[PDB]
Amino acid sequence: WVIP
Amino acid sequence: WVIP
Amino acid sequence: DSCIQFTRHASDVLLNLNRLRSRDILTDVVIVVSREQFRAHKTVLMACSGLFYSIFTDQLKCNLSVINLDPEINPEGFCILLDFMYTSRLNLREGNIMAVMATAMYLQMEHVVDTCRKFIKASE
Amino acid sequence: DSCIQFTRHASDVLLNLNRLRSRDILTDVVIVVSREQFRAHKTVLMACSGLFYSIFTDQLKCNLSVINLDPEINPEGFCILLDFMYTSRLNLREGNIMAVMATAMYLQMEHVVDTCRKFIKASE
Ligand SMILES: N#Cc1c(Cl)ncnc1Nc1ccc2c(c1)CC(=O)N2
Ligand SMILES: N#Cc1c(Cl)ncnc1Nc1ccc2c(c1)CC(=O)N2
Ligand SMILES: [Cl-]
Ligand SMILES: [Cl-]
Ligand SMILES: [Cl-]
Ligand SMILES: [Cl-]
Repeated sequence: WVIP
Repeated sequence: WVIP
Repeated sequence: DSCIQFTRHASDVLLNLNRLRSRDILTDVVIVVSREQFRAHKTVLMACSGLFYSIFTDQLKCNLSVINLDPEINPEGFCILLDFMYTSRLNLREGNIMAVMATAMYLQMEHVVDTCRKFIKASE
Repeated sequence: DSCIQFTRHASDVLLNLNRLRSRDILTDVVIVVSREQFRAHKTVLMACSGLFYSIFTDQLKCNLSVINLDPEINPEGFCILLDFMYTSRLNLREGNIMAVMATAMYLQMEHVVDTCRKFIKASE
């Protein structure tokens, strides 16, 4: 999971 | 396009 | 093999599948979550959810145009997860995390359940 | 928005769509290319091809279960492109490049046409  |  | 790969292909396919959904193009099922209804593509639902994969591979349920979810399922939680299915983006907030996690458990979306557990553990 | 994103989601969706195709699950059209037939999902075809997007948004053609391609289309070229649609992987070889490029032009798959032009220019 990432900060897009 | 890339070499996968 | 000796194939070449187009990096953005999978993302572009998903963007177009979401565009089709927004325009109600070739949607083939309505998911009923208490008073709310959500139109979708069976193949996208199956590709994202263990529960939908089970339902639409069933010899009788594969032909249904309406699927009614358990009355305990929160419509907003379902909406957030349906958006995630079509975009890879999860709108996870303090006010919805419990509903999102419970809905992801029911839908059998392991990676979502995982980030919900991690975000909850960080706040305790 | 304040969304989080699952990097592998789009790739995982496409992998499952290819698994459904391989098992002939919820495929809703057969593409006929001279003596050969290819089962697929209309939504994936539309999401990858300008030609299929046009065909399946047509008020009459959206309901067809069989689509016959132009007799000049090479089945192997179509097969290579159909695999690319479901995988992001293009099996581009000296022996198939002309057929792949002609098929991609017909199907309106601009990125494929682009790499074919580039690979051809490098060999002249
Ligand atoms: N459609 C399809 C499909 C196929 Cl073909 N093969 C394998 N899994 C499929 N889908 C599916 C099954 C289980 C789960 C998910 C998706 C996400 C998750 O957390 N659990
Ligand atoms: N399905 C869908 C779709 C939608 Cl909804 N919006 C916009 N394009 C869509 N698909 C589509 C149209 C034109 C082309 C491609 C795909 C690849 C390419 O080279 N040209
Ligand atoms: Cl029904
Ligand atoms: Cl997931
Ligand atoms: Cl027909
Ligand atoms: Cl393309």
